[PDB]
Amino acid sequence: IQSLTARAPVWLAAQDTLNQLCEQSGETLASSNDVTEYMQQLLEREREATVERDEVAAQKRELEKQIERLSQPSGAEDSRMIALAERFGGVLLSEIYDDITIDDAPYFSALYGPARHGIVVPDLSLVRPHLETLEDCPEDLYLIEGDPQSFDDSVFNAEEQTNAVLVKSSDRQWRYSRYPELPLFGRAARENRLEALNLERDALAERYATLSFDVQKIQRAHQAFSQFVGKHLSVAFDTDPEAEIRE
Amino acid sequence: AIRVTQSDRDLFKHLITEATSYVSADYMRHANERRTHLDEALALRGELFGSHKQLATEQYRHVEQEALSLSVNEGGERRMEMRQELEQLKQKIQSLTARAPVWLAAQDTLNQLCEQSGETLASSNDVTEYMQQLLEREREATVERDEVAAQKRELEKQIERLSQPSGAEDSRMIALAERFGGVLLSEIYDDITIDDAPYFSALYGPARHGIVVPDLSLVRPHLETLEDCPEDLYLIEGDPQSFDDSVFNAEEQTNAVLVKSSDRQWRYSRYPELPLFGRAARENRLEALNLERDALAERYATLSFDVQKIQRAHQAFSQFVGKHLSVAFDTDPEAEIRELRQRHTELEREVSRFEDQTQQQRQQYAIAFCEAEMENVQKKLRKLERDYYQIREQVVSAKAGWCAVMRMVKDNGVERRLHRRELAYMEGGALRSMSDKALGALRLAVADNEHLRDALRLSEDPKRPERKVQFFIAVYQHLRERIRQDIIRTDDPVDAIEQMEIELARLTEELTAREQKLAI
Repeated sequence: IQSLTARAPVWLAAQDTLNQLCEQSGETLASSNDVTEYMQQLLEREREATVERDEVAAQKRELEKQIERLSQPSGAEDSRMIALAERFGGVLLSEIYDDITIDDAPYFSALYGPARHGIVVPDLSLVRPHLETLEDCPEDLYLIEGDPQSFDDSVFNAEEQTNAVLVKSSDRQWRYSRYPELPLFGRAARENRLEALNLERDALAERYATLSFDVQKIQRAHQAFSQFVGKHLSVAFDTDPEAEIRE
Repeated sequence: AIRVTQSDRDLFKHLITEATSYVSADYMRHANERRTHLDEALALRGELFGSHKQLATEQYRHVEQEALSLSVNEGGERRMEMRQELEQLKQKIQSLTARAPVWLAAQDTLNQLCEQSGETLASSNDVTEYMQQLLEREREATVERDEVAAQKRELEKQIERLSQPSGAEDSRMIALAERFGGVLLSEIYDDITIDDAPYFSALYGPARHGIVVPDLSLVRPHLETLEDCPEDLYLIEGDPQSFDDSVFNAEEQTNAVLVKSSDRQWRYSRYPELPLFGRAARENRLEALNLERDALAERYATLSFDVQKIQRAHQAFSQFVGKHLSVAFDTDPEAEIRELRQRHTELEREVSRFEDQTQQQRQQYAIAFCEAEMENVQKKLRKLERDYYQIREQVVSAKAGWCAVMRMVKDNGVERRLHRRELAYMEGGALRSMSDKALGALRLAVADNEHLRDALRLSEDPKRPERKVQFFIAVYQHLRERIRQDIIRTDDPVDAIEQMEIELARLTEELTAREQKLAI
């Protein structure tokens, strides 16, 4: 009886913690080996939930980058283009076409092709001395000559076709552009599309929040089991002393 | 957000703890008091009844060579007492002996397992501490090997993206080059030197991917028929077999090229790397990616091996605590067995002395007061009977209140929150100490509120126990109103603590960094 009495309180404390722990989980534990196998299942759920979390994170990053490209001032390769626009006596072409309607936007975007985001500069010889200094610029910079305030349609050997445009860029060179949807120019409704993108990104943020919460829950559950075994196994799953003392 | 949640968690966690301790300790003290009352009642009842019948029987009776026996009866009993003690001592030695090889095996495998581990073990709780450290390290290792596997998947995806021949080329463009007399431009300059390749790629710009068609008469009729083609198709006129320099008014700058593309149009480009021309299969890049992939594979292999080692050590410890923990770190039983052998010897000497002494000894040797005293015991019986009567009223009256408290407590408190059954094996002094210190904390915690303050005030009369549980109920309801279920859903605050903890961890993780800072 003295031995059982000395042993009892430790076993009782251990049992309370064990009951709380297993009830906190869906599965009921019965032995040391059982607890270990539950550890392993917990690890597998960690490493699955984390993969979904990371993939959703990748989508969210892509969405923010896409939204950000359409932001300012007239959405373009804004990193250097604004400074490059003022360092010459020119104006950004996409900014000149800020006001165009949605109906002509796809046509113009097909027409100008890669040069949509070039700069208008009426001489193009004043840049020739400056040019050697351009070490910080997009890998392909486009320059056009004309009046920035009342720029005339750049002389293109253009030719309209069904839902596409043909152009002779140079002697022995032609480009053929198909009408895109939701273009660059006409940056009035392109705010409409970035509004759609904001609506899209809201859902990704919500879903990512839930997934991160789940991962944290799993991690803390593993922490709880580790703390438990650190403080608990010495008397875990042993026979009940109340019964034997009563006997 | 982290600030607000921190404040809420601190408040909940402290107030709930003090309320729970203050209430539960008193509850258990009452349980123990009732047990003591029942024990006292049964003991005094037992001896009262027994003495009563004895007194009745003694009243009925009341109304109605020598040294050989003593010397042999005592001597024989003494040796016999020691015969039984010898058997005990024998049984004690037998128990210690049955436990001896078990202990020795425990120590042996303990030393072996200790040496298998870097850290040295000295106590049971120390062993379990080391075990949880091992689990922690195992979890970290498996996380790292998973990370490396993910990066190796990324590299393998990048290499797979080098579909054909080494670095993917769009087959649709090959079909288009088949549909018009001509050849793909990159296919024409795919073999130019790597030194000049960046220069050429800068020269051609977007037109790098295009078809060399020397006629330009086949396309125009077929142009309106093209729908699957890339959105920006490029075409150039020249001999595919011996392709003359394309018309560029190209002028070479430092690490860049300038091209007068058209009237009123110049195009400026800088030198890239991985040029579309001069590919030569760019096998060197494929091999650099293979080198990186193989480095990742090797790192993954090492981490997998390490995790396997850790798991094996874990299983060893699980088995040990499954089969030797009961005897781990105990002392050597042989010393105690030796001591009991000395006791056997003295016992055998004493047995010999009594056997000899009894042998020699047996060989040479071979009412008015009772009534008066007993009537006072009868009157003692009467006094004891009224004492029993008092105790009995105490017991029944106490149960009447236990009934009510256990009726009200069934609002989930008794399940495990108030019934802190650990406390049943403690004396009342410790219970009161805990209750008093908990009350000291509560007075400060509850200082501002008035409802809770009134309830706590009412609770401190020992003669009305249900008041304390009512105070507990007030606390729980008060907390439930403050949960702010916009972000939390559990109604039980005690369970809500875990959700506040999770929120703190997640918010601290979101706080990390973005650093994509660049603007006008």
